[PDB]
Amino acid sequence: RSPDFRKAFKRLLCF
Repeated sequence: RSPDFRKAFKRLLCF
């Protein structure tokens, strides 16, 4: 899977 990518999208969203 790609959890990290989703997290980074989550992360990116926060920024």
